[PDB]
Amino acid sequence: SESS
Amino acid sequence: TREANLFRTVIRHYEDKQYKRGLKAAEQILKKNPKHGDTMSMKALILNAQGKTEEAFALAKEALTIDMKSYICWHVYGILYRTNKNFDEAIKAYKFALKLEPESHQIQRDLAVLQIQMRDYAGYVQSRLNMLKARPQIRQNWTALAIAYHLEGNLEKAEHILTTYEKSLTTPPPKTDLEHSEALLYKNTIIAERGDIERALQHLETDCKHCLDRLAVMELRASYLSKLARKDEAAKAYRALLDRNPEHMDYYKGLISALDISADDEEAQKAVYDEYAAKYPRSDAAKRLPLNFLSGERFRTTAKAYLTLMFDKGVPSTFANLKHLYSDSFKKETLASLAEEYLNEYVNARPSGSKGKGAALYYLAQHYNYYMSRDLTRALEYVEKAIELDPKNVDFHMTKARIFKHQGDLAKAAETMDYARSLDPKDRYINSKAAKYQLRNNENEKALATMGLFTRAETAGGPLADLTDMQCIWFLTEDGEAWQRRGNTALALKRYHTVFSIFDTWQEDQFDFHSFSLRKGQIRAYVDMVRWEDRLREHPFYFRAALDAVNLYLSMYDKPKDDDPNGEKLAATKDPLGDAMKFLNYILQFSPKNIDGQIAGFEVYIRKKKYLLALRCLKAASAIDKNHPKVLEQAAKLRKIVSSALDSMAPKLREVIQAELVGVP
Amino acid sequence: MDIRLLRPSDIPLIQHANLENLPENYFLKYYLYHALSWPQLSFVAVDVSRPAKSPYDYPKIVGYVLAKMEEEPADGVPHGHITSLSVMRTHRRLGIAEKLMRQSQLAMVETYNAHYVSLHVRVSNKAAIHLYRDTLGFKTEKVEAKYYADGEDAYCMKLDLTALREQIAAQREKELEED
Amino acid sequence: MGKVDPADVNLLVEELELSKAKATELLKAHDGDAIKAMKAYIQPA
Ligand SMILES: *C(=O)CSCCNC(=O)CCNC(=O)[C@H](O)C(C)(C)COP(=O)(O)OP(=O)(O)OC[C@H]1O[C@@H](n2cnc3c(N)ncnc32)[C@H](O)[C@@H]1OP(=O)(O)O
Repeated sequence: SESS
Repeated sequence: TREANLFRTVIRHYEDKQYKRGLKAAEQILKKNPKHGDTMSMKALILNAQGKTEEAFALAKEALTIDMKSYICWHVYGILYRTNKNFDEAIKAYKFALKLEPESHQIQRDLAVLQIQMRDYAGYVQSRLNMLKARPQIRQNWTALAIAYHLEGNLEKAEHILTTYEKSLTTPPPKTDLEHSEALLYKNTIIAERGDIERALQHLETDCKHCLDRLAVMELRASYLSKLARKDEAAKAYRALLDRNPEHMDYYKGLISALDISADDEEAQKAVYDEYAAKYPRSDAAKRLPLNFLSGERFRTTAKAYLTLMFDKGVPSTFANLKHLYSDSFKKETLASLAEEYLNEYVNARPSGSKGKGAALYYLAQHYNYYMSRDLTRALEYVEKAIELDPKNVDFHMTKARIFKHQGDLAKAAETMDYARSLDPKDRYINSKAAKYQLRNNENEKALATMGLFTRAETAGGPLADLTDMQCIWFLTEDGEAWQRRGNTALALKRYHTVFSIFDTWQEDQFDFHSFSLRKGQIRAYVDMVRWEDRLREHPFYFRAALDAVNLYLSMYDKPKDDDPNGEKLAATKDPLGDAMKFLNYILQFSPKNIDGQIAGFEVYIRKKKYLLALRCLKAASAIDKNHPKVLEQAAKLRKIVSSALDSMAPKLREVIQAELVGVP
Repeated sequence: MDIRLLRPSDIPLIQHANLENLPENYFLKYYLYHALSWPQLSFVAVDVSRPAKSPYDYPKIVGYVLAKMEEEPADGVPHGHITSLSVMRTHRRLGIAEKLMRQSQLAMVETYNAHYVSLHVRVSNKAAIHLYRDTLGFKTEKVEAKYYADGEDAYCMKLDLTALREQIAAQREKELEED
Repeated sequence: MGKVDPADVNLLVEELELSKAKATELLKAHDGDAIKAMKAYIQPA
């Protein structure tokens, strides 16, 4: 999963 | 002439966000020429760019009075409107600005966007035709005009615009050109939507053969062949898709139809499935699907072999993957018997591990918790035996809590779900379950602190702010219903209003993509989005919170930078039925087939003294369930009111009411 | 559960699935941007036999993979990136994430000529790490310290798609013979 | 080409809660027959  | 250059330094100071440097400048023009419209408008922008929204509008409006033929004054007026999200009033003003300054590419660009955003199709077509006339060397502008025609319902003209472009090409684009590839498929879908399946297949095979979107070509080919009753070929096509994705139900349906195999022939069907199961050992579908039409011993035998695989693997999601079969009583009882059978046959693998035994006990726990085969006492026993075997198992405790829930012990259910959470503190799913269960037990402040374990830490306004930001509708709705249950009308309404605003955002989200999709060239997706957006609020995610609001306003009617953060102004309304209308309108317009909405509408309109709309709701609800207890009650309640207030209503209303009332009580 | 290509109308329930299962969340608009930029790369798992409570029930999304092509190629070399992947806890260990990943990867190669695919995963995420390393063949490239909002490190993992590309070209040649 | 009675337009506005534009359009759709238009409008899909 990609952060922020 | 010094003012002339001074006017320019007002725009420069504006485009540099230097308000003071620009205002002080503009004020020097207005002291000498106080009725200079262009300057007043420029000042109106800066005012709006610093919250002076009401004042900016008064000023802009005054400006275009002074100079009604200035395209700047009208442009500004539009910009303000577009900023305040009134796209419709924006369109009127952009449109006139463009009639004053037809050379303005910016004005035409922004208007066109606004027009499609509000589904002004005729307007959008005119705009794109114009833009295309101005810049016809650019392919986007041809595609855009085709899209406008397409969305307008003029499929023939949209196909014409697409083909006209293709015919200008001197050289065939390379198959690497994704824009050209997407443009071919878009035209193909247009031919089929015109209903010419024969021609679309022809165009598919001839022009679209090597398009980059491989799945699209493959699915269109199978779809067309099947509709043309070209079965041998459709068979081959569905096989191609199955080999690509053995997990997609409809490809099996397609194949099986194409082979002319009757649904009665169980064994002939399984052969197809067994074939792909052999070819693709990791496909769950190729093993599981045959349990839909298999029956008797054929079912038991296949079902045992499937259950053994899953239990041996220890899979806890086995029940969830099979519960769809429980519509058939036989398959229901047989599945439980097989689990019990496996349980008895189980020996500890890995003796020198017991996951199989846990998995069967867990299956049985869920079986008897399921409403179709519910036996909460037995379910409890099975989950406890499972938890004996595996005490740190999150899913085991999760199911246990759910049994308590069904037993009605909400307290016990929240305590147990939270314990389950504490066993996997890294997993948000179980965290979300615990919070939900706590809200179900009306512990809002606790539930919010649970969610705080996963919301960004130093967010201002705490977890609630972050969850609002991230558009979390399940929690917002649950939180509202809980607050309502505690009697907190203010926070309940605030939550429901927040879900309403999330839907406004979703509707506004499509805005930048009218342009963006033309740059990507991915046109079919764009048209998919638009069509989904046209029915946005039919989603149960809107409907639930909205029906809550309407019910809570009804209750309030019978029981007399962010402003209003706790919705205290909401609760303090003098016109609740008026406040309910924006929720209700979407309900009735996008979910008319939903009786709960119709029943709620009826209650709102009789109170509003609008007996014609009341009847409309009633006739809808009754068309859905003639003998629904509420529609019968409201039918009888209406007739009394009608006989009572009929002297007061106009004769035409009186006529329509009594006439369409006799139809169905 | 059924596996199929993402639909724009699926986006609220995809977003909801992300909210339930992952600490990394996004605006709906960001889902749109994937769906409208690379409509061929994102897939969903659907509980299709879930009985409908209402005439307007949407497809019940129990899993998804959200994928993109990297707009900035490393050396002018096209490669995919997995933005987000999750399966409802109730539906894990049915092979769903594996199927979703292989569908996305195939379209990345076919449509965009992807040379590899990459992603980030929490270092403590055993379940995910075994999927990518052991089942799918991702190698680990580096550790990004405090990548995630709560400070947790991530592995940046990468899958070489050379094998898939040649495998694809081999099946392309057999069709060209038939052609 | 259908002409409409202003009292009819005001009646539909008040009793159907429609904009003057939509009320008129609905009336024009039924040849200015208000009783026909109102009956049509309250019929379900
Ligand atoms: C950013 O997006 C990259 S990392 C974000 C990962 N998502 C996430 O953490 C959300 C919560 N977890 C999940 O949603 C879910 O557990 C996944 C997506 C990580 C895995 O989903 P699946 O359950 O559907 O995976 P499967 O396809 O069924 O299994 C494939 C391989 O995965 C291994 N696996 C799966 N669950 C495991 C557990 N609990 N423990 C160890 N290993 C696990 C298996 O090796 C499986 O391969 P097999 O050969 O064994 O079948």
